Amino acid sequence: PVTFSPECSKHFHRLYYNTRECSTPAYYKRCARLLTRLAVSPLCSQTKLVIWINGDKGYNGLAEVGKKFEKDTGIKVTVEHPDKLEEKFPQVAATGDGPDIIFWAHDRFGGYAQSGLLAEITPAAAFQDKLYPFTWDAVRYNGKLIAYPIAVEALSLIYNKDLLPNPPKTWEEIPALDKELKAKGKSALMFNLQEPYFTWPLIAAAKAGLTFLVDLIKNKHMNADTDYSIAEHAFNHGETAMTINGPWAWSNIDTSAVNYGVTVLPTFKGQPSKPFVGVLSAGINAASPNKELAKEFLENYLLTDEGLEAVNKDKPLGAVALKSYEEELVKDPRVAATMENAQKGEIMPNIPQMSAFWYAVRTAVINAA
Ligand SMILES: OC[C@H]1O[C@H](O[C@H]2[C@H](O)[C@@H](O)[C@@H](O)O[C@@H]2CO)[C@H](O)[C@@H](O)[C@@H]1O
Repeated sequence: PVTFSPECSKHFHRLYYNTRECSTPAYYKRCARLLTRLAVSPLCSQTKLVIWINGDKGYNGLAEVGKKFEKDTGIKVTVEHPDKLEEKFPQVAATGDGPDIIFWAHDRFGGYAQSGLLAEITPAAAFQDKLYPFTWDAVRYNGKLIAYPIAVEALSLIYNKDLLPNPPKTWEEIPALDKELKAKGKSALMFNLQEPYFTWPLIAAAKAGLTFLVDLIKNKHMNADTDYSIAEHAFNHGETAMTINGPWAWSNIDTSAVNYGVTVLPTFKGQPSKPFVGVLSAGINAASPNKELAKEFLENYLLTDEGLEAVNKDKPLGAVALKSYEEELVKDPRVAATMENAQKGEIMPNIPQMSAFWYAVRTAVINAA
């Protein structure tokens, strides 16, 4: 099954009947030239959906869903994961270089929608009843829905059970636990310091929290240069007892054979760690020629139990926004911890200046080194 745009036939029949060069035998060579150029042009290629998703999510699982959508409709589906896609998209979507569907945490999506780059989505009232209502409220900008909520991500504390059978309950006791582990050739805690998404849970429980984090670097309990790749390698080789990450990382820990748990983030000054909750969402490019087709792949293929499961087997989503699948998924204790850290945190805003917010928080952490 291969589906083409209806305009390709229209252009092709108009090219034959309406052309003087196709009417008389003297000009049949021009007629063939013109028919050949149209035949190879993009308009007469098979209709495709391009999807952008971050390279740490289950794009391989998402693509199997796309191959089923192609088995049922002939609309090819191409999933890509270009780097820094949340910054390539606004530079590229007005022209014809953007995807038909973009996946990102709901917070970048306000800047896009204010710039007119996302189409307003049209779910039925019945379809919306299948998702948790606080997730629709996150993908709403100026009273308009601008994306489909996929998953609810929050950071969790992840600990190696062989090195720390009981994870700490407070941040303030991590120095003491580090001194013990360092004697065993280990360390207590590594996590990505280069992304403010990861430090904010501690800053938000602002002056004293960033201080404690700085006093952790200064007392040699952590390294200022530790980024995502450095922390995951240390944890997945059992060189550190705790890390801070989200559900996407569970896949790589299963293969390393670390006996790991997932639990609430430790408290600071007696209060819960308040991390930023992002709703992973699918937005439809306002420059897409197949907006309606993108609505059907998302409402009828992805956002069903089977579709979310095919993504989740690749890289776990954590807690999904679809109620039917979250009542099952939440029996898993890892997802329960994620839902606990989401409860005790705050959902991030989707203002257009959010990007500048993040720049400020990133730069304040780095320069505090
Ligand atoms: O670095 C700040 C960052 O925070 C959030 O991004 C997260 C994202 O939600 C997760 O999917 C993870 O995979 O990537 C980021 C952390 O490295 C915001 O959504 C994003 O706008 C912001 O840049």
